[PDB]
Amino acid sequence: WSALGKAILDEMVEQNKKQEYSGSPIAIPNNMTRLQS
Amino acid sequence: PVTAGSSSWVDRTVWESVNGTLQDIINVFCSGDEAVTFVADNQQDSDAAD
Repeated sequence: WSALGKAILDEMVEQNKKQEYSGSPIAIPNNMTRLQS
Repeated sequence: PVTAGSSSWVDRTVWESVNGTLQDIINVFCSGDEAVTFVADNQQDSDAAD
């Protein structure tokens, strides 16, 4: 029962991760520097 | 400024060359107290040159 519950919780937390900020490249780090160009 | 985070610092280069040429230009023509001075080829028309 513990193994099954752990697997279910793992599936749930993984589902919560695949709906995060995924739909985009991880490159081109943002440039939120300042108002001074 | 395509974007705020870019901070697109412009490089004023055309202005630089413009000034570098204009300084020499003025040092060529306007350097002398006078602008030009006519010159003739004979003495019969030299009284009018000056």
